[PDB]
Amino acid sequence: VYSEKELGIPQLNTVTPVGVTKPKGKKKGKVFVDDRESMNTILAMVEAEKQGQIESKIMRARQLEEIREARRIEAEKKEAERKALLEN
Amino acid sequence: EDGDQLERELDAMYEHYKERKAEAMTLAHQLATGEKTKADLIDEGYNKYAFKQKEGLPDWFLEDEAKHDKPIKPITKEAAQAIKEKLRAL
Amino acid sequence: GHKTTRRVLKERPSRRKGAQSKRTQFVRSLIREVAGLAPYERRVIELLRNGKDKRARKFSKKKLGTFGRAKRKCEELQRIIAESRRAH
Amino acid sequence: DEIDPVYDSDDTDYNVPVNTIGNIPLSFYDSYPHIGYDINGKKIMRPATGDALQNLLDSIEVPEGWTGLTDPNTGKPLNLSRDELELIRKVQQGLIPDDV
Amino acid sequence: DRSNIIAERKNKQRVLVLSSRGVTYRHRHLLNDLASMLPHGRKDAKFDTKSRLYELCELAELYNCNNVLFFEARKGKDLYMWFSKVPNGPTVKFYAQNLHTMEELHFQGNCLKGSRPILSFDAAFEQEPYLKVIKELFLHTFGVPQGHKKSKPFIDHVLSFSVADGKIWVRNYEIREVEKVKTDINLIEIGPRFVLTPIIIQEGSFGGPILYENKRFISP
Amino acid sequence: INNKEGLLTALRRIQLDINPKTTPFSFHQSVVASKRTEDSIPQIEDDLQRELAFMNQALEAARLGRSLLRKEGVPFTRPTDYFAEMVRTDATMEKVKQKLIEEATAKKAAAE
Amino acid sequence: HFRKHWQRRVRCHFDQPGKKVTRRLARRAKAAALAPRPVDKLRPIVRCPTVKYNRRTRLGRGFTLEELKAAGIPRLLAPTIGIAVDHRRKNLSEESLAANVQRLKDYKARLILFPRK
Amino acid sequence: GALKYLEELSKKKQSDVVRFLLRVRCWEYRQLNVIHRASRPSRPDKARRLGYKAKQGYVIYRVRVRRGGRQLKYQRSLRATAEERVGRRCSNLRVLNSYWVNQDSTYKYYEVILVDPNHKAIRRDPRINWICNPVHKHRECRGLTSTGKKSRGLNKGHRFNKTRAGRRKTWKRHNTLSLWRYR
RNA sequence: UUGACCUCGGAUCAGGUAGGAGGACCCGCUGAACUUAAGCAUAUCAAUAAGCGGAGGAAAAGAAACCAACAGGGAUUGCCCUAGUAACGGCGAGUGAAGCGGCAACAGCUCAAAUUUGAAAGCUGGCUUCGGCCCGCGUUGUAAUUUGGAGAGGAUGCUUU
RNA sequence: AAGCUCCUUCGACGAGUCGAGUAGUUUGGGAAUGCUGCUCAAAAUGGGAGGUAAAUUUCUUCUAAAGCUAAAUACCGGCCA
Repeated sequence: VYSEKELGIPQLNTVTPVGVTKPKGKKKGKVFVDDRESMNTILAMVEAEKQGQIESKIMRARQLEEIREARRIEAEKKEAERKALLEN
Repeated sequence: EDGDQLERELDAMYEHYKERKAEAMTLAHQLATGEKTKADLIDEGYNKYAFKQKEGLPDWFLEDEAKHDKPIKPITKEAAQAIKEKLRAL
Repeated sequence: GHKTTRRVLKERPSRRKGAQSKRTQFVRSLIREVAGLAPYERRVIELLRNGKDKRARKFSKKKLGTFGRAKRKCEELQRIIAESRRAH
Repeated sequence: DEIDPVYDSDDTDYNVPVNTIGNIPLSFYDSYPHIGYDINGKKIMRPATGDALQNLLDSIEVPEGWTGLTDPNTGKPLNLSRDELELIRKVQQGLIPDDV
Repeated sequence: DRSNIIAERKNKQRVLVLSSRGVTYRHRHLLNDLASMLPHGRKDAKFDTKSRLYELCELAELYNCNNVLFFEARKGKDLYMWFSKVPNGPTVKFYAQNLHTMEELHFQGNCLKGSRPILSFDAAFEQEPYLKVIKELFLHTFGVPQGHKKSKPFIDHVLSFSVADGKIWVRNYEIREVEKVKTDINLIEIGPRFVLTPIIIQEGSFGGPILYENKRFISP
Repeated sequence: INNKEGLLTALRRIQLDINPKTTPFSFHQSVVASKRTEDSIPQIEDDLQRELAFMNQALEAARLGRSLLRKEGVPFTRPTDYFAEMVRTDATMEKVKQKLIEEATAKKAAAE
Repeated sequence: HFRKHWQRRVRCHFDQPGKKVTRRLARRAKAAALAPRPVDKLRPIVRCPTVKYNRRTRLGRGFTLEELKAAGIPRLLAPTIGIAVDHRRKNLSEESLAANVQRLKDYKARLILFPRK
Repeated sequence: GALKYLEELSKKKQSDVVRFLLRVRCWEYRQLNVIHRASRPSRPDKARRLGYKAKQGYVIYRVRVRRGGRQLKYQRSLRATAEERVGRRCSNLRVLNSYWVNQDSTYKYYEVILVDPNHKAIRRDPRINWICNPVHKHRECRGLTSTGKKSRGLNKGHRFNKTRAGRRKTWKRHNTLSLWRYR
């Protein structure tokens, strides 16, 4: 029993995509979510994990819908910032 | 002649004796999910018990045939969950 | 290998140990016409009469399990259709 | 004659979904606003959000076509049509395999 | 229009993958791998060897398939592959020798089931004539038509063909994007590794005149 | 027996026109390597060099097709937002993960 | 290869001379029954199938119908005079047919047949 | 010829008339007991080819047996089970043979041909005195009937290397350690 | 009213049959675990031990839907060899045949599928002066002929009881 | 009554059984090694098993779903020696 991070196990292209992967040991990129909307998205996912099991289908659906709205607002703000950068 | 009286007696005796004494949801799931289509449904509906007389036959014999004409089709836990949720009342 | 003169052997009576006699052909066809058709045979008959030869072949293969058996059964059903047309 | 490579009306793949998503369980895309990608590569939104009153009414009296299955194409649950329900009833009873 | 290709000019191509009555489990696994990889194809098994090749042709006509991939197992030990352009197209026989299927845990590669591959053809497939024919048939077989909507849209795997001695070698790799250091490709093997010795090329659908005979084939 | 003329006429009957002038890479989706790769493989038996030569040829074809796909604008990068069916099972992915973890644990445990 | 109970499944050969003398007494008893007749029936000369033993020949099961007819011995009467008959075998070669015909002719020339009752 | 026509009917047993007859007879068999006596067979052609004779001492018994799994499958066939039940029912008779006669969604139906060994017509008939001999006691119990041979794999070829001469006997022969005097 | 045919039952009617025992060897069903792999889970132990049913002096198997690629062999069975080969396998532990060849012994047959149709020629029982009289079975098929390296039917001329 | 020879005459050969899909069990044996259970369900120039790259499934060898049968073989049991 040893930590997978220490173990040099390469990522594998399962159903969950690997996407683009950083070269090993050289300058992992930094992405900021300093935006309040991104804060709210990740915080809402954290609170979803905190709540966990719920006995109401309606409550589960509304939780999912709220955090989906979180991603939607984050994506809209990212698109607006991309448009602003293209203008500049 | 017509046998109506004797059939009446047989049915009355059968009623007196009676007084004295998942598959559908699986098929619905297979139709809903892109697994089996209409042509496949009729193809599977052409079974060994197809063209079973059911209207002009006596009730007791029809009940016996209904007891012993059940084909065993595979079932799924999803279908079991669906039927449990359907049968769950208020 | 070795050079030996081959002989001509007598025809074994075990050849054709199935059926090819006209009497058995008569009996088989008469039993066909007295007994009728199975549900799937009648389904394929309807398909062939409507003209869906491909659909009939596929259904026969699905019911039988072998391409050769499907082709053969389509053949008997086709001559039955032709004979019924001639009889009418 | 040269074979024209066309789906027939009886083919298994005669109608295939636009979602392009395979046999994956629906546990994925629950948190994502879209359902998969199309041929061109554009994601497919959820159709709409169900009303609380409508959901409560459905739970109290599930519709005739209710199956408890989420549509692979759209976020709304998949519901069987009246013709499909009649087909299932005919298959279950065995009284008429083919009409007319 | 139900040819199920949404494209400007359609590449109507279809593959019927057929197996024989005595195929080994390794060969069935290979059949499953190519069936997963080929999304315009139909799987079918247990063709009687006592039947006829033009009977395979009516089978392909029944399935409306313009290409057929036939797996003939001899001795239950040796694979024979037939690539045929169904209606009146020339057919190629190869012998498959060395077999490695996707289910082995030493590949460490995975891709989309049906996504379009990068067809990586060797140069001999570009100079040599019977290799011209093999390249054309292989392109038509693994062509994965343009607007065919039973395919996923993002390219992530490479199907590479390469002859070394006189034998076609097939490789399947996954493209992995890693950003460049102040993004390029690493290929990681996925699956079917099967070694091909060409044997014959006939002009007809499954018969017809013989045009190439590989006069270096030593049979098991 | 090698009837080159007949091979050419049969390929003429078969041929689907493949011209970069006329037909897009999005259609034909084929890359022809300039090298024969039999020079790249010195000896057939040497598995490492054979795999490296196939790696090189496949990589060159992949880069060429990638450049053509940018030239055409067709999407090429499968996003992290996407989940779809794999050609092999997530169970197989879990098993290969287990094997890799076991090998690594054995190695650094031997070091320990 | 002693994973199992060879202790319970070991069987010895201390009765070898006993079985030998029993077999000798059995063939002597057969001779006493068929006192003037030979103990074993005449058998044809056949060839070993496999390539490793082609050049060698051995004894068969019984003579072929064509060989019997050529030698002039009836099918129904040959077993009564002690000739094994095999209906399954076929000649397929004039060499083997002639060899078996010569063997049967030698048997006829060396055989004395008694006149029924 | 009538037996040939009956054989053709049994070949096309899924036809309309045969399906109707098996339906009616299945209802009758369900109404009767699990085991019952037939003086005359339901399929005379099949009985005749299996060996039934129009003699005093030959009887048919019709038996219904539960079908389905025992996921452990019961290695003895339902035919063998029916024959064994017939043996315990009438231990006096000898099981000549058996043949499937009908089937249902719960029961499968067999007819067994049985021979009386103590009747002197059977003793006299030299084609049946073999089953009159005492070696054939409870052939159904020892697996000596057709179903027994089929389940024991008593066939020739490389496909039946392990069972052509008896599974347990072959195992013993292969696992005996033979030691000669002069080793 | 009467008499059949079919089916289902009763009789302390007449004649027989099945238990149980034994189980060394034999034919089936069912079926473990310890152990080994210096841990253990697949595997092994083992298609074994226990349990259940069924015979004989032997049982079983047995006259190819076989072996084979031969210049062919020719029911089954047992020994030697094939051979620790092929083949399979946490490819570790390990498992593990068969053809051929030398032998011992050697034996082949009965049916269903045919119309005796110019003659049910077949068989059970009880009644006997024991020689031949009935009753019943049976045509929804008992005798004779025939069983596919065959045969039938005529003609034909030899040879056997 | 029987064996033959000849022929301008005939020559019937075993079905929920093969086979396909599938679960269990078993084997050295996914051409599923054999078997059992479930669904479907055959053919008559037929069917089975093999040979073969040789150019199309050519060629070889047998007839499954009825049955009998002594001898060579095992034997801690029975009657003895």
